[PDB]
Amino acid sequence: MEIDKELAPQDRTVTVATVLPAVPGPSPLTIKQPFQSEVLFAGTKDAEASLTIANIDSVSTLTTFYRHASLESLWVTIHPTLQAPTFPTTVGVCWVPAQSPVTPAQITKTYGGQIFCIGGAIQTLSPLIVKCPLEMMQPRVKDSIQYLDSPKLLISITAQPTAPPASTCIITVSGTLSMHSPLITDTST
Amino acid sequence: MEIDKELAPQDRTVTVATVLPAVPGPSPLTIKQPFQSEVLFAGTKDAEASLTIANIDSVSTLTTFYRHASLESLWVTIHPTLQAPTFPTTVGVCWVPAQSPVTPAQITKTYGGQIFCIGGAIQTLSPLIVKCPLEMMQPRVKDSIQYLDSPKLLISITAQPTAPPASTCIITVSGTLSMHSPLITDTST
Amino acid sequence: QDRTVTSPLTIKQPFQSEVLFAGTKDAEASLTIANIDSVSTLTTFYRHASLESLWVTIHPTLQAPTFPTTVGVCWVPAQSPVTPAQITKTYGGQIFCIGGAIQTLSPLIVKCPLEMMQPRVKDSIQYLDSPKLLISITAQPTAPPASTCIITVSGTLSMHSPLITDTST
Amino acid sequence: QDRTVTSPLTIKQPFQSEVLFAGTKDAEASLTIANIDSVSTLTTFYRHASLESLWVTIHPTLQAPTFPTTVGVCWVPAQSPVTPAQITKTYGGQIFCIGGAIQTLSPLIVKCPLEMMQPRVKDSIQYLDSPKLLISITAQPTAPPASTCIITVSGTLSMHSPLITDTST
Amino acid sequence: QDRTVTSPLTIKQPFQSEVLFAGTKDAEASLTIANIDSVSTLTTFYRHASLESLWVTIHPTLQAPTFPTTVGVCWVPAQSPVTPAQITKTYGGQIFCIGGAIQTLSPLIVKCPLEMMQPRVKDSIQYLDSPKLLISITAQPTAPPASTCIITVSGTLSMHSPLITDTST
Amino acid sequence: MEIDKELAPQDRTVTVATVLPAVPGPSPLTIKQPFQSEVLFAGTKDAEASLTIANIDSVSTLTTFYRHASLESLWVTIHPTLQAPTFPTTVGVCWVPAQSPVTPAQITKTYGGQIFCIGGAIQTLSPLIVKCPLEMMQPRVKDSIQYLDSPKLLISITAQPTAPPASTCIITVSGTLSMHSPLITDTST
Repeated sequence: MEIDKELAPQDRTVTVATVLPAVPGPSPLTIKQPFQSEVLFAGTKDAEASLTIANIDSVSTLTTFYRHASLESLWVTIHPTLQAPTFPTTVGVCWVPAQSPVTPAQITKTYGGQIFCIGGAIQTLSPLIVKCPLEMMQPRVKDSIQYLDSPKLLISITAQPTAPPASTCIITVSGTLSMHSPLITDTST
Repeated sequence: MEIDKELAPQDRTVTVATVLPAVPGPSPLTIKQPFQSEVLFAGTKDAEASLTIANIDSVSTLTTFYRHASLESLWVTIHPTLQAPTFPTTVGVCWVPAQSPVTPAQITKTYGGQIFCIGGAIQTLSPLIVKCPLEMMQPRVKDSIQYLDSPKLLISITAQPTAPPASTCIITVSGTLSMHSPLITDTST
Repeated sequence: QDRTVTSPLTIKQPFQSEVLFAGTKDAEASLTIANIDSVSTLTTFYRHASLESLWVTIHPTLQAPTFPTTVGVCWVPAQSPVTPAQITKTYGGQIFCIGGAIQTLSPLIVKCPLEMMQPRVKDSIQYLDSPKLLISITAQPTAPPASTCIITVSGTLSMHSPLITDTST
Repeated sequence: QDRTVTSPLTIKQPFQSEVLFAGTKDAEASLTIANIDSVSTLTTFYRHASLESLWVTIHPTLQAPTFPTTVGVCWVPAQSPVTPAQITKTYGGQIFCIGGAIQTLSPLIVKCPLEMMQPRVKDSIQYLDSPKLLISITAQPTAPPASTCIITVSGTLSMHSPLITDTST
Repeated sequence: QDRTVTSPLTIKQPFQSEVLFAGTKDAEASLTIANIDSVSTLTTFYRHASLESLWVTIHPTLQAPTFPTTVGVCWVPAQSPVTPAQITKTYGGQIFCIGGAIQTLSPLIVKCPLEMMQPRVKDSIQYLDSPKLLISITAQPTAPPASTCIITVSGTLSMHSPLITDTST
Repeated sequence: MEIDKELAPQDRTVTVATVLPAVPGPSPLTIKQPFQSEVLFAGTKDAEASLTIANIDSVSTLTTFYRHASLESLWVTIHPTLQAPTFPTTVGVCWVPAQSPVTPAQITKTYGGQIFCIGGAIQTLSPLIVKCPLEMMQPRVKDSIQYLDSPKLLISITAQPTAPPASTCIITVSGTLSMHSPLITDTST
């Protein structure tokens, strides 16, 4: 009984982030909200992607009525589709604090930066999963101020020269949120 | 000796569900009924499916003679057929409360939802299994009231561009019901 | 009349309501005693109501003797697929010959197996397995002047927790 | 209705099935309730099934009054040599006059003496002394329009141990 | 059905035997159930036989409705001077109107007061106070096609101590 | 050091069988006899198979001189031949009590029912083994009476559209018997 997911863990390093602590007072309640959003749909045309988890519409939508929200768990998944087999394609993944000057074309020049060969060869199909190291990141996704070391995702796709009819893989980002403190706004809608 | 069945477990989250409390009286007789019913037969044409485990034949018929039925174990499984090798196929799966407004066309936008690449000689063919987290669903598949958190199954299937002669895999749902309190009905058939 | 096992101040209100007048024309009837006049008006001032006793009865009448009439009843959980055209196929099955001509006798009774279906006829939620009655009259081929019998439903309700409605009328 | 002495999760399913429609033509019937529709479909998903209660009933109907009809029943161990043409010769013997014309009344019942025959209607082995019913209709010399009565078999089953069959339909 | 007080392996065999077929001609019958077919054949292989239960029954039939028929029964100690022409004069007295026309219903039963007469129907000695039945049919003045009813005797025997006879047939 | 056999265990459920116990007396001696019989030789033409282990000639032949015999261990094996590689084929297996109304075309509609893709893709070659659950069956293969819940095997083969030159796999049934009590018959032969 083996698990259908496959892991390619990103190299780590000790890096604490500055974070504002709530004013002395009565602890407020708190819920947690899970989420999975689409990031990319590559395979056909060479394309890169560099998004800041802090602003994914999914997150945007959930934290809507709370003034405080942090990232419990976060991570990217690469799901090879029915094209991945016939169209091996290169994929680059790298979690970097939104406050880092790197671009997707520098994945392999950045410490964590990884390169994958989604599809083609033997065993090149189980969905990949790269857990974002909030340990190194700045998990504060919504606060009293706007932080900078917030989690940012990088992606680089090197499509086949003779492109596949359709996308070879779907790239989603998932995680769980932990938010609290109501934002006294208009709830009319 | 390894097991010919690989499982891809859906990520969960703490989510309770209320449920009609036991009516005053003495414990009642009860039975458990296992079951497996075909939900899909694809690989040949793009097609999605969104059925409520609460109403699938095997269940639909087993509960017919009781006023109450609860799911002991429940899970969906994909069996690649002899076409699976020649025709890699994308299959998406997601368990959500029958009360979730989610459509299979948006599985990858729903927390749990996952998508697999069943097929392609370049890799494994063991039956994939996605056990429905009843911890999250509303296990009461049949009762005195009409709960709505009841388990619902989402499937999405993108077939090969140049479809295979026949289906590349059979998608079935298995489980065990715990029923009791006979429902007066016509047993003629 | 069969078998098969498996703090708030409350009151008990007995009742009987005419459910069907027949014998003059073949006819099926599938009513859920959970909504019959009496019950309706009785539970009107409460939020919780359950059946203590429940049963159907057919009062043979004057015509009964001059016009034999087949009549069937069958108690069933409102959440059940059975239809009147199939009573003797059901467990609560039961058929009669009301006014088996020159017959006479008190009205036939048919205790509803409540220990076999949600007897809460009124609550905070909407139940399904509530008691539902199935009638099946098949009048004489040559219709009678009036009805050969009166089918009524009698029972007792256990209610409590006042419902803040208008008590005008 | 007579006398003469001598761990696995189970459920209880009640039932009633029309065994015979008669009154229009003399006829004998010798069925083994161990195989009647209801029972058949009910035990379908188990490997062990036994009878909790069992009895036959005759529902006099509309014609009953206009066409007296002799009808006989007799419960007997399926592994018994008796035939319908000889009911009153048997202990379970019992005869009626269904629709004794202008009669009427609920249907006649005849409890089967289960404590007198293997009530296991389904098992790992094939039993013989299982319950078998004997019917014996002798219609009016001048046939009636329709049947004078409906003979049904009602009972409760005690089952358990799922049988791995197809639950498609 | 009345009142008035005052080691060896055994088995119990139940039974029913047709004692009389009538309704077509006035007739008296005075048989001692101690010697009826069933009993006869049953006690055949024992030396000691006693009655556990015993009673007479009349199965109204098809003709019953078209031909009312007076019929009388009376259980009496075989060693008793009473005759059928005098049943209502006896304590076990009992009369009916089998096929009281347009009547119908199960067969009439008449429990024999065994705690009132030697129930040993077979023994080492010849008893006298054994159970004896008295029947008294008085058919319609205008005879019916067939018999209006069947009079049978049912009971249970308690036997023991094998009788060394031929078990060929 | 991995084992060349591969296992695909059939879903179980609690189901006891009625079984006659020997009359009070002196326990008799008992031997055990192993056995492997051919069941099917598919791959070339679509074909099904539904046999009752209780009457396999192999069993028939062994229990020949004993009036009592039960199934110690029982199971099916699918051995892909030199054709399995080039001719992926579908196989359905399901153990069901001889007293169950199911047919091989209903494998996937029966609780245990499994579907395999013998050959073609990667790792689709090690011999499969489906152990019959005597736990659920009626192990009594030869007794004082004839039982019904005896073990029965179901098989369904979906051969390649363009059939292989020869069979793609050999299907055998194996097990060990446990018998005792001599059947006083004529041993002339």
